[PDB]
Amino acid sequence: MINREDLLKNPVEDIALRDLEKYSDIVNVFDKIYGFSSEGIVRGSKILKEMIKDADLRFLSFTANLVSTGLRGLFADLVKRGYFNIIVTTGGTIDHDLARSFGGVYYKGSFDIDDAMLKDLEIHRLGNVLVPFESYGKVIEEIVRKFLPEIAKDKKEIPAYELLWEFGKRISDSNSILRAAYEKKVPVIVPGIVDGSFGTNLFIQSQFLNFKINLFEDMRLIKDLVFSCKKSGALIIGGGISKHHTIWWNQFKDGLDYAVYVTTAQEYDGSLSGAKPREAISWNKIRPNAKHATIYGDATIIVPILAASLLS
Amino acid sequence: MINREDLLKNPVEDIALRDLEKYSDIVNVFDKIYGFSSEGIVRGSKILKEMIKDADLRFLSFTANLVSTGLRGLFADLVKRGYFNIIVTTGGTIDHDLARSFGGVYYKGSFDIDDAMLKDLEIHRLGNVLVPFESYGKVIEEIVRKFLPEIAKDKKEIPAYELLWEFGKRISDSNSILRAAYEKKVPVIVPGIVDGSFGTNLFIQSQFLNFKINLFEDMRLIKDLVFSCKKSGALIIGGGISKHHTIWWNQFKDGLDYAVYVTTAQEYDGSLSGAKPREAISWNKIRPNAKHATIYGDATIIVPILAASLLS
Amino acid sequence: SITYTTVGELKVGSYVVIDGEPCRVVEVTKAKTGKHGSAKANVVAIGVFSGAKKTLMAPVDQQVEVPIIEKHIGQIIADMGNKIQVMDLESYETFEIEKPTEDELASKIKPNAELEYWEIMGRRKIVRVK
Amino acid sequence: ITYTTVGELKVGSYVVIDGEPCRVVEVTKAKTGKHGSAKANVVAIGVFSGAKKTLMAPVDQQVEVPIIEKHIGQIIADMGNKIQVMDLESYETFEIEKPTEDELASKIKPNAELEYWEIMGRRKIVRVK
Ligand SMILES: NC(=O)c1ccc[n+]([C@@H]2O[C@H](COP(=O)([O-])OP(=O)(O)OC[C@H]3O[C@@H](n4cnc5c(N)ncnc54)[C@H](O)[C@@H]3O)[C@@H](O)[C@H]2O)c1
Ligand SMILES: NC(=O)c1ccc[n+]([C@@H]2O[C@H](COP(=O)([O-])OP(=O)(O)OC[C@H]3O[C@@H](n4cnc5c(N)ncnc54)[C@H](O)[C@@H]3O)[C@@H](O)[C@H]2O)c1
Repeated sequence: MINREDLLKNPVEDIALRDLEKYSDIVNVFDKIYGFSSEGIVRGSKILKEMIKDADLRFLSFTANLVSTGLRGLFADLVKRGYFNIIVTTGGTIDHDLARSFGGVYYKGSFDIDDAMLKDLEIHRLGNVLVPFESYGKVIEEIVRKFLPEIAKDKKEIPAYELLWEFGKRISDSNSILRAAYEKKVPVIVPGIVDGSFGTNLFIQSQFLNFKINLFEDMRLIKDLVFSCKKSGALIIGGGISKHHTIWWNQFKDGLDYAVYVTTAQEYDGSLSGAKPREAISWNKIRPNAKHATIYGDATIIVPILAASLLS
Repeated sequence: MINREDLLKNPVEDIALRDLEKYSDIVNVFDKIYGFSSEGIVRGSKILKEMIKDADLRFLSFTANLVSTGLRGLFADLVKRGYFNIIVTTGGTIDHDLARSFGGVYYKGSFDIDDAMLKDLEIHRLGNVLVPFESYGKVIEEIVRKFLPEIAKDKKEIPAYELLWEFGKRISDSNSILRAAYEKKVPVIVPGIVDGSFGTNLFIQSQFLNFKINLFEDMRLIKDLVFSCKKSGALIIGGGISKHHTIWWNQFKDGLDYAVYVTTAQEYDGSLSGAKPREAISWNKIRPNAKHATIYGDATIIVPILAASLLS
Repeated sequence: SITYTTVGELKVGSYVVIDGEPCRVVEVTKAKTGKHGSAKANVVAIGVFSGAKKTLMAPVDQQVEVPIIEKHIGQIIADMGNKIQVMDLESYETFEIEKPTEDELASKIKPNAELEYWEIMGRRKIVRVK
Repeated sequence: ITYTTVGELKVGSYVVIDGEPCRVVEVTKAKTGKHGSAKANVVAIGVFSGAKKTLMAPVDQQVEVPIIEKHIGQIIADMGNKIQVMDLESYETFEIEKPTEDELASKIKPNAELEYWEIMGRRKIVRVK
């Protein structure tokens, strides 16, 4: 056999923009090569830089699985340094950030290990990242049981974005996305908030507290920010509800003025996740004269490349 | 210049299980071929049959883009016939089923047609299905405006699944999923209900009505059904929030006893949408001795093959 | 009332307060699990007053409130109408209760009929007549 | 509680949102399409609470307007937190709360002439002479 302490040897390490500083010229390498994704990378890095300059509403929309990687600390850094000022994500992002902010350690694993051996050892596998049982569900359950009674006493019916600030308020991890968002008053819009460990534990405690969520207030906030901004931009990683919701609300201002999409899904199955910028013209969620770019690749490779370019 | 009525020539036509009776033996053809998807089709077909005999809780989980195709009529028929008695889906399923139930006609298009041209002609493109502007946003806005006052007067705070029944109660389309779910009292669980035209219109009318959604009640229903059932099965099409939410709640009963997954997503990017059933054995979300099958392919091809096999 | 127990201690037949109403537990189901947290139970119970099905999922160590039962024995004097007047065998006292509007009860009524009524949390309910 | 439509609202108009009369400070239009009909987002300040309230609705949606019922009066007592006012027309001396605003909390003195508006069942001071 292989014992637990062999598997959980090397924790996943969060990175920051500082780790990418010495590679800030790497886009020049792909510009020279110019193979099939280099145009998307070259145009994406330029669109990102222009978005930081000319867009006062800047979206960071991403799927949950990224937050189990070292990219979690990068997104906290990007929020801390003012690159993005609204987040649209999923309940899985809250689970991972809460678990890793309150002592839950994630460990480097492998795709080629026996998964049945993990269930015996009480380890979740996510990609090739190992999440011990007591590092994920135990932590989120403890945190919600501990802090919700005080939060619910203050406000019995609460928008989801305020609830996430309240939990961001109580985080001390400086690599935490929820902490970074709360420190900067950056709203975290999670329409599917009831999905996951955090949402399930909210529901469990709602049986004992006079506590409710009003997602109509999260809708009101994102609606108000979209209407009252001048230009809007987005870095949209992945597909699903967090991509659609970002694109959906920007339709009320004739679309995102700047957009960079990083995805692996393709278009032939008609999914929203794999829908090209030459798909949102029909849904008029992109301006008639706008700068949009799609890069097909793994986020843990493409995103550090794009983010390093921010320091060029 | 191309004219609108040239493009909106052939409406999308819903099918039902009737149309697949001729092809009820077709799995034998792929069994003989024993192509790469053939084992998943053969095994998935058997699991579906065993699921109907043996599982008292039977999930139908699917992404929204299918409800823009002729498959919408098929899912309504599978519910009316009792093959599945709980649905987990997304906010876009509500949009498409409400739009098409109240006179919104979807038309056959193509993947090529220039999208800037469609924006001029007030047409959305979804895959290769053309959705005229007046067929989608106008219809849903009128329908919510007309019926929410009476619904809100009866119940000022309502579960999402009860809201969808109230709209199913008012539909006359016999190809409608929401109508089928109402007739059978099959709950439709939509954690991300605020994401879409229906949810946006709910929010708009919530400004003028004492009306709120309590998604914690949707949570109680699916939790209660999972705990109180003997065995559970699921046909899961696509990934995203609807797949994860189905799998998440069955974890409380050791996992899904039967499951068939139809998806195009892959695993190398670590997403939930592309996670095999070999994955989620670490998430303790499938039984130690369970019959699960995954088929990779377009749902408009795989699902009619699997559904036809129900009649063999 | 409000005596306190844990969810894991509840079994079928026990009483528990759910959403403010005392309830009789009719089903208990356990989940060992661990991806969402500690071991949990799901109790299904029926409200003593409203008759509605109330459900509660919680960790087995979660604290819940139990109603305190008071099984008194009385007898009816008058009938008049909407309510009926009953006298407790001990602690001489006249009070009024509703017709149990179910059929198995409320069609057993007669003057000087001995009944057994339970008092929980500040309300009473008739059970048997004989 | 007179009525109008959202599209008729402009900056400076008055409208009831969440039950409170509000003064419109921003109106933003959105073109037609996927969401539905043409819509407007109005941003308004609560006259009493001072809170920012927003309403997004189709331009033809019916909304309620409060009626201002402006009056002019004078103060008799001082009473600290509460103030006893005499309406120039019709006497009807009544008690209200001091304006917590900076420019109005100063210039307060016995027999000071003020202008108070009466909207929906609650009065508010605006100026003082
Ligand atoms: N980390 C987890 O697996 C986890 C944990 C708890 C809850 N959840 C829930 O799962 C649900 C899934 O939601 P979703 O659809 O937004 O996310 P998803 O995982 O289903 O991904 C959807 C799309 O994002 C793209 N994508 C994902 N990761 C990518 C990457 N590294 N690089 C490039 N593209 C990538 C894929 O094209 C994929 O088709 C959420 O509701 C979440 O609450 C997930
Ligand atoms: N028709 C639309 O695309 C539409 C319309 C309105 C709202 N929305 C909203 O967008 C969000 C998207 O969430 P989602 O992830 O559930 O939808 P999605 O279309 O992004 O599907 C994601 C995954 O489903 C799978 N999939 C999609 N189509 C498939 C097919 N034909 N065959 C096999 N597999 C397929 C892919 O693996 C894909 O990665 C939802 O919240 C929804 O309410 C979508």
